[PDB]
Amino acid sequence: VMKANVTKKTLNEGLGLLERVIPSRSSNPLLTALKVETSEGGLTLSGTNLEIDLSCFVPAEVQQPENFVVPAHLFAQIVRNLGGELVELELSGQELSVRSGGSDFKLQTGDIEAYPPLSFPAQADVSLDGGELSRAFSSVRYAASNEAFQAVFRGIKLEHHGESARVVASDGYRVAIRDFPASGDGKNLIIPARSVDELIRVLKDGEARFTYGDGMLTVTTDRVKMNLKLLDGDFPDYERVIPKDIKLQVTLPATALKEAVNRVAVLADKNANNRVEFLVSEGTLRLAAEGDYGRAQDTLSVTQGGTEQAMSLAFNARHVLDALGPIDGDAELLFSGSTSPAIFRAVGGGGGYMAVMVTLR
Amino acid sequence: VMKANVTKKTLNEGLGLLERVIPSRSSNPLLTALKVETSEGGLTLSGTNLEIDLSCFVPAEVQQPENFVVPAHLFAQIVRNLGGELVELELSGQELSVRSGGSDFKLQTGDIEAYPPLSFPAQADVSLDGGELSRAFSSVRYAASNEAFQAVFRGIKLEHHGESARVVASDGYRVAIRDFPASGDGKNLIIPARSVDELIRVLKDGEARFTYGDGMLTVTTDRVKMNLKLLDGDFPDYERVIPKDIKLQVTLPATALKEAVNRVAVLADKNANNRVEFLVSEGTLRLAAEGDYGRAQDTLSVTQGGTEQAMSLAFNARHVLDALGPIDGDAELLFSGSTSPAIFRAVGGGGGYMAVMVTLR
Repeated sequence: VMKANVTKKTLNEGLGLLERVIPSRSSNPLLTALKVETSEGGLTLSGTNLEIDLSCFVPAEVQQPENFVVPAHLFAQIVRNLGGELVELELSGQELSVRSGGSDFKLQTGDIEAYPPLSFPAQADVSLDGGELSRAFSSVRYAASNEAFQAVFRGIKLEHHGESARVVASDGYRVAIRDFPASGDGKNLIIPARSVDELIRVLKDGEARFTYGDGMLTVTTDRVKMNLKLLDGDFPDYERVIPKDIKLQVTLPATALKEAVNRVAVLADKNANNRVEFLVSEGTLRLAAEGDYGRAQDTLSVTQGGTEQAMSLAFNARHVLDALGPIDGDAELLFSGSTSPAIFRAVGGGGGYMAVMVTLR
Repeated sequence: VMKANVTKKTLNEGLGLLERVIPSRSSNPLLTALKVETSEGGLTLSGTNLEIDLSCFVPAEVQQPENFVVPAHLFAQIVRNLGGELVELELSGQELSVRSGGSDFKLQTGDIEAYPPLSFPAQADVSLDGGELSRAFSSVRYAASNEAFQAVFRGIKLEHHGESARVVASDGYRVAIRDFPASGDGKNLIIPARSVDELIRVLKDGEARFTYGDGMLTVTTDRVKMNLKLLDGDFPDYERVIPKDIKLQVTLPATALKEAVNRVAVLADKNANNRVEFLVSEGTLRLAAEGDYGRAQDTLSVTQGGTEQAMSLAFNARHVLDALGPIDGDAELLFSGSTSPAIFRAVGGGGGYMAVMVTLR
């Protein structure tokens, strides 16, 4: 019979990744299954949620390899709860045995013949660092909206520029951009935002390889392969909504600003777009909000420069916090005018991140 | 005008206790309010959820003391978010100012005149150690059920026995008991289980004083005063369901047993009472469960004694884990028969805790 010896730690890692993708509930009885393919070198764990496919390799010693399906979440739970560090798998008839020390678990297996063949192409069309790509994704993802009229804005654009690459998200008004190092000569892609979320969960430091397909992308890392759909169309010209006529620059500690926006926003009305006023004057930034319960003000010392010495602006506090999220150390706020867009970034644009914010009307 | 200076740490502690009791939403507009009473020595924070009343004293420096009401959760949230270590309160008209460092918050106060006078009687009728009482409560609370036919079983019985006291909870079948040290003699009481939960949240090491009332109890500690209802009726004779004829005793590590029951129970049927089979023989305990998805077994080494050398029983795994919760180190399991009740306790009954468990049909 088929028998495999595998490390619990490694099997846990793979199953943890797959259980977050595979649905726990479905009217399709096989959609909740994990497919396990065995060969000499180890186990390949795979599944789908119909928007992405995921495969993870787990090194193992296997005899008499055979493929099977089991309920993904139950199997992950059983393995997690096992006491020992080394796991024995055995497949006999329609029963998977999962053993470690005094523990002996049996799972009924499913209809492997009815589970779809999942194919992951390998051609290394582009290569970049997965950690760089993941942190870039995480820095811009908030700006994409599934509800935008333009379908393209529901995804994240990836651009290649030789020695570097860029990811961009937007709703047509706010924009988030992060530039990062790339081994870079590839094509522009638009990745669905929910697929970026899955990518973030699997990418680690080290090389990530892209294989281009027809309306799809395959991303391969150390041990993981993921299929995802790509959006059609050209991402819009976001450069046009980035302000270049800056009148006022304010520099201040990022953490103080985040904590000040957070605390003041509690008194903004439940829905007047979480309104927060920014008043720059005399080397200070005052934040103000007001609603039915009361009113809040917080005042911060800042360094200010430019052709205006004072400015009053209104922003969605939640969007402010979204935009500031990736900024650490000191923030630089660049204002084009009291009712026109602003840029938030780290000092000098260091790290490659930039947010464009619109004011409330 | 009224003005108070208070440490943020101490104000946070008091507000944290009150916000747990005061509802965050109600059709009664004042029920969600915190009452704040000021005097020279500090602030008294009070409120109600209609089942309990709670009052907490926070030391502060106050000028021109005056009372007011404010929304409890909003106020607690504003204070938590403050950046500095000192809070300044100021009351002018219907506006409470809350200030720390660069932060200045204004809250609209409510109709203090329409907030009920809450009264906390002081007569020290009995005195117990709050830490002992809290740990006893926590050891038996799980056994009480709000869904029991007999209203008395929805509460926790407190019994006085001179230098010792006892708390007991039950659903008429399972029983949890903890004996603990008591300072002098008192009245037997039945405390509603949800009020025990609130008491657990406020009790600390040190003295807790009881003031008896008509169908109610007031508990006073260093920090707080709490009013709660008491249940009427006679707590039933739980002694009669405690097995006296023990045939088999097994001793083993409580943590190993908890982890084994937990892992095996995953394969019990979604509702056959979380069935786990216990098989004792030849110095081992084997746990087994089985359902539609598969089957599980775990085996543990135990020490064993008594008139029977082997026994097979079935238990609700959830009730097993409830019963083992308070046991640290070695657990002693005492069986009266394959389908009659069992006792779970620490070695020798040490610590004063005992659980009585019924078997499944």
